[PDB]
Amino acid sequence: SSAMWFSWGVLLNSGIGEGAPRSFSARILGMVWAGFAMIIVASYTANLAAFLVLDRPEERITGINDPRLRNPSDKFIYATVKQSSVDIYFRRQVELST
Amino acid sequence: ELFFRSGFGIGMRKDSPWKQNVSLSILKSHENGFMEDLDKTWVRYQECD
Amino acid sequence: VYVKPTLSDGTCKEEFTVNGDPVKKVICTGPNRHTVPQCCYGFCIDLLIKLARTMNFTYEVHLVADGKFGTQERVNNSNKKEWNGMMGELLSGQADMIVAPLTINNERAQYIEFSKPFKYQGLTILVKKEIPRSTLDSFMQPFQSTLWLLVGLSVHVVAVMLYLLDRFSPFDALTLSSAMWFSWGVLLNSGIGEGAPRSFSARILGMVWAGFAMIIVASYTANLAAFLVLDRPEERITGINDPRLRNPSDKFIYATVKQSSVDIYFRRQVELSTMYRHMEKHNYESAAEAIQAVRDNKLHAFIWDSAVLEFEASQKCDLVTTGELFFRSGFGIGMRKDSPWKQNVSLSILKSHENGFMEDLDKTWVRYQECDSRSNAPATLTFENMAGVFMLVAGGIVAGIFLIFIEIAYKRHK
Amino acid sequence: GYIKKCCKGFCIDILKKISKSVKFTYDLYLVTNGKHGKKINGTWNGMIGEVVMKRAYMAVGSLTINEERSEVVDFSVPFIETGISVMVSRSNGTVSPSA
Amino acid sequence: FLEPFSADVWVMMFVMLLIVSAVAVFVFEYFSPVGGPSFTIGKAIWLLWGLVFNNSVPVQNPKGTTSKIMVSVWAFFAVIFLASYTANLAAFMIQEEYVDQVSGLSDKKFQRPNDFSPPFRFGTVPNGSTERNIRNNYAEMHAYMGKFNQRGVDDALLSLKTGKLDAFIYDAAVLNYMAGRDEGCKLVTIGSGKVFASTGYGIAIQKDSGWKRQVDLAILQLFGDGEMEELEALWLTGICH
Amino acid sequence: FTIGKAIWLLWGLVFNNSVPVQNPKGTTSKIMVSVWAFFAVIFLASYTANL
Amino acid sequence: NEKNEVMSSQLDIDNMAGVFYMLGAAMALSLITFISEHLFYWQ
Ligand SMILES: CCCCCCCC/C=C/CCCCCCCC(=O)O[C@@H](COC(=O)CCCCCCCCCCCCCCC)COP(=O)([O-])OCC[N+](C)(C)C
Ligand SMILES: CCCCCCCC/C=C/CCCCCCCC(=O)O[C@@H](COC(=O)CCCCCCCCCCCCCCC)COP(=O)([O-])OCC[N+](C)(C)C
Ligand SMILES: CCCCCCCC/C=C/CCCCCCCC(=O)O[C@@H](COC(=O)CCCCCCCCCCCCCCC)COP(=O)([O-])OCC[N+](C)(C)C
Ligand SMILES: CCCCCCCC/C=C\CCCCCCCC(=O)O[C@@H](COC(=O)CCCCCCCCCCCCCCC)COP(=O)([O-])OCC[N+](C)(C)C
Ligand SMILES: CCCCCCCC/C=C\CCCCCCCC(=O)O[C@@H](COC(=O)CCCCCCCCCCCCCCC)COP(=O)([O-])OCC[N+](C)(C)C
Ligand SMILES: CC(C)[C@@H](O)CC[C@@H](C)[C@H]1CC[C@H]2[C@@H]3CC=C4C[C@@H](O)CC[C@]4(C)[C@H]3CC[C@]12C
Ligand SMILES: N[C@@H](CCC(=O)O)C(=O)O
Repeated sequence: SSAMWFSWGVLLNSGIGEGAPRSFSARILGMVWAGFAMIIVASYTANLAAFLVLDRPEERITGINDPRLRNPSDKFIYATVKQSSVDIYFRRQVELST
Repeated sequence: ELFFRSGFGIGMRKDSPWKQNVSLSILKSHENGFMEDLDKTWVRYQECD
Repeated sequence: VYVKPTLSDGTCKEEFTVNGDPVKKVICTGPNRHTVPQCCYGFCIDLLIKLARTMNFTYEVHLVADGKFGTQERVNNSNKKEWNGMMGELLSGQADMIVAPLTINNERAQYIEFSKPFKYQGLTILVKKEIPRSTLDSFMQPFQSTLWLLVGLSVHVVAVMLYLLDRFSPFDALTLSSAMWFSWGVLLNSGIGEGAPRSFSARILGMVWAGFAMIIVASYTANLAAFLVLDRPEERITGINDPRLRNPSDKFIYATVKQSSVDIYFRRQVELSTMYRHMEKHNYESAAEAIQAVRDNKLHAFIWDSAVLEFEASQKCDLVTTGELFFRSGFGIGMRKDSPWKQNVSLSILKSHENGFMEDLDKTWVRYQECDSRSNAPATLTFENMAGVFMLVAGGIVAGIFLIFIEIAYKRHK
Repeated sequence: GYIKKCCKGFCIDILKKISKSVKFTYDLYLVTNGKHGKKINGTWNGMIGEVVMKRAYMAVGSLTINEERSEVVDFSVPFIETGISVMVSRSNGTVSPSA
Repeated sequence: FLEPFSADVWVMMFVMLLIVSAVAVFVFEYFSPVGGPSFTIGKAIWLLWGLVFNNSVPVQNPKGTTSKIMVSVWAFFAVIFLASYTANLAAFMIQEEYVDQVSGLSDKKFQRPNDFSPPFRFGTVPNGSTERNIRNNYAEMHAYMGKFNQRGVDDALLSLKTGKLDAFIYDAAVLNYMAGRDEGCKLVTIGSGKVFASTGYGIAIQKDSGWKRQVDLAILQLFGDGEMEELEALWLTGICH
Repeated sequence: FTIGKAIWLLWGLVFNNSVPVQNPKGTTSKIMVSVWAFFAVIFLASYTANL
Repeated sequence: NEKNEVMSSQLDIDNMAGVFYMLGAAMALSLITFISEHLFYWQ
């Protein structure tokens, strides 16, 4: 029981478990475990706030010069109003043929 | 970013006896602040963040 | 084209390549106003021996006396249109060929006629990169010196009234020493300090202090690794696209070699009008000086051939080329208009392209990669970055060496 | 003494592109009597006064369209939007507590 | 995960500094007037290590005043160590080293593909300059390429994704455009854009014609004027570049 | 164990584990404290990410 | 152009003056409870 609370208390950084290992061999393994439980937590908490919000970047369009706007694609649909000034702006332009 | 910066003007036929009086009152209302007042009451609302 | 002095005998010193084949060296007759027999070898020379062997002609290689690549200077003080450099020598009959990195230009193509390129390349910008300097107090940087004091001062103010709120509260208490260790071990997150504050009042103050110490440490450690190494954001330039280079500012100095293809490219361009005027002030006589000028932080950028600039970045690792290529005109072997050797020179260049001879020439001379290349990996904190904190622990032992005597003498006094 | 200079800028490039399309030639000349325009004692000076007195056909530059000038000279379509704006130096930013 | 610090920096904190600090804590406590079980050097090393890994591990603290001051200094160091180590722990730990299976046209997988692992499946569109160069240079590799001859760039482009073909050898200018204009940015050119048998395009004017001199100067004029750079941006640009 | 020590123990876990709290006795309470410790790990990660 | 992030934040007092308000509020609040708990004991 005191060995389980040592492993769990070290992993969760709670004070639960006050029995340090007594023997030399269990003290080596019980301190590398602390380093393991520090990398594991650090890599878990390195980007946790990003997973909570879960925001997908590269969605806003930088403008008419966006490469995804330059080429057609079925995933991205962009359009205007029929028979307006935007229609004849793109129709008359040479580069914006696609 | 804005492109094709062409503004909104009143359309009229070529003859248009009101050709110059319309533009002069548009220019005057620009300097009078009338269009600035029109923008505040109709375009500038700003409901949220 | 490397140039090295010859030995005392007057013959080139024998040197070998990494593979083991002897390096072919050609005795030049270039200047130092005095013409001496020097030693020449390199990519262009190695191609020259191949051209000579296949097309069956001998040669007498001599460096250009003017020292310039070649540009059209119809100076109006004499009202004469003259070429200066290797272009001038070729047209004046001094030299029958130009085996050198001669950029295929429209201006030169009118008078002399080139061959098929033997090196496809363009123009890029060479900079000094950014050396991350480190100090001994880099770990004291994320906080201003003033709130470093308030952080320390508030430890003792809290500790004093933690003990006062326990000594006089109606109620195993909290002595002044145990209050200092509580308000210090909480701040540093050390285990020392085991007496939790008694009393309702000290517990409130002793728990907001823990939250205060958490924010104080979190804001201190939020960007500590950035302060330890330091770096200039992004790069100095990213090609000819940023406003920092479009117009001069007297703080960024960019220049090229005088009387070269880069001079004509910027002079003829209509948009690059302020660039040319800024470059005209600091334009260098030779590329080698401009490479050296960037080294000792006196030239901020160097717009030169991508074939040569990329070679420098491989050898001297303190220089890193930046920006995409532009004016993609390769190196052709110049010749006069008649040039009975033109047809065979281009065919031997084309055939040696497909034969893999140029690829072998690139590996032996251009492709070295002495130092590590660039990547997106984060910086690893080295010895110099962490040297500040090592003197903090070392100074924590020396201080304790003089502290232990005070503690021993204190008990005797009391 | 009609000394000759070299003129370039945003408006000049527009003038060049206009000249090719409309097929007309021109001879620019800078002002000497004032600049831009102002009706002093009922007389227009500056860039707008040299079109009033038939000294030239057009006044390419930084002329702003307004009712006063447009009643004495014909203005083309605005090739760039301008107006009145106030320029000041930046204030001292204050970090709000409870951040 | 050991990359955030250099190897020699790793050594000092945990071989030189930690031992000396642990000895200092033990020495200070030994001579301290106020110094449960007695403090030993093993407890000092266990206490210093635990401070490095936050403070989750149970430890035994010293009783001397100056010994606690040294531990406090080590605690400040342990605060700095975690800050600098964990700043880029995730960034270092997602780095991927994509290793190519081939190096170039001179690779043994191309020259002698039979006497190897399951044979490399590479081919090219015939009746072109690429096949001619391989015909003259690599006689053995060309014969093996005959079985995998494709019908076009588009036909060979999809054969790479399906798996029927492994390596497509073709023009650099076309392959760069296909690599740049791609869905998912999955098709790449070996050598990070390495080009073998470096040649160029060119208008194949009639032999011994007077138009060659003027055409050549016209092409070089586009280079100097920058018109060629605009043309490359308009046509030879993709989302993978 | 009382209730002030429970609140003091939970608060201290939120601010790392610096303060000298008093731990409970028994598997069930120590499991609940361990669950709160996991929450305190998430709280610090989210709070200090953009501090 | 878009403004680049201003790194190397020295983090002066004005940045962190809000935290010291929290510590100062607890300092005053704890004193009030100290006075309050004396009145409770007295009466
Ligand atoms: C997360 C927190 C947990 C722990 C919290 C612990 C809290 C404990 C709190 C302690 C209070 C300590 C206050 C000083 C802090 C150092 C910063 C400093 O002054 O640097 C200075 C830089 O100066 C230099 O670059 C050279 C000197 C650097 C070291 C300063 C000596 C400090 C001496 C005392 C050491 C005391 C140690 C204790 C013994 C009594 C900046 O200030 P300046 O001088 O105006 O700069 C000039 C500008 N210039 C450099 C561009 C020219
Ligand atoms: C006990 C043993 C030391 C403990 C250190 C603990 C912190 C360890 C952190 C060390 C990090 C380095 C900080 C300073 C870096 C900038 C300064 C610099 O470069 O020059 C300095 C180097 O530094 C020193 O000589 C030591 C500085 C100690 C700072 C703390 C003293 C606290 C005193 C508080 C008293 C408060 C009042 C007390 C009464 C109320 C001095 O320069 P110099 O001497 O002219 O020679 C230059 C050296 N050089 C030629 C090799 C280049
Ligand atoms: C994440 C970033 C870092 C990653 C890496 C670092 C993290 C991993 C690191 C882990 C290291 C863990 C060290 C724990 C220390 C235990 C000490 C101990 O039990 O002492 C015992 C004795 O011991 C001694 O007297 C000698 C002390 C040195 C022991 C060093 C062992 C290292 C083994 C290899 C370590 C490397 C393994 C890791 C790689 C495989 C008992 O103590 P005592 O009897 O009370 O005292 C004796 C006094 N007496 C004789 C008078 C009674
Ligand atoms: C470049 C610089 C880098 C610096 C990095 C530093 C990193 C962190 C490093 C070190 C921090 C840890 C050490 C400092 C604290 C020591 C004192 C303590 O904890 O307890 C003392 C309480 O003492 C008292 O009762 C008197 C109160 C004042 C003592 C502290 C003064 C300032 C110490 C300097 C603070 C810094 C200056 C702050 C400036 C605003 C000891 O009590 P005593 O009475 O001796 O006990 C014996 C009596 N008894 C047996 C009856 C119990
Ligand atoms: C950015 C970070 C986060 C945001 C900031 C957060 C900062 C941190 C903020 C606040 C932390 C405050 C921690 C309080 C510690 C509780 C323990 C205690 O006081 O002990 C006492 C418990 O008292 C009782 O008996 C009543 C318990 C009810 C709650 C009392 C605390 C409320 C104070 C709210 C004031 C809020 C002040 C906030 C000001 C800003 C005495 O213990 P005991 O005698 O063993 O009790 C026996 C129990 N019995 C009576 C049933 C027998
Ligand atoms: C004195 C004893 C009580 C122990 O502290 C003694 C602990 C000690 C054995 C550990 C501790 C840290 C280890 C290094 C961590 C990282 C690297 C980088 C890697 O690229 C190569 C290995 C190296 C340098 C490790 C070497 C061992 C190391 C110094
Ligand atoms: N551009 C203005 C003059 C400058 C100003 O706005 O004051 C004009 O043509 O009258």
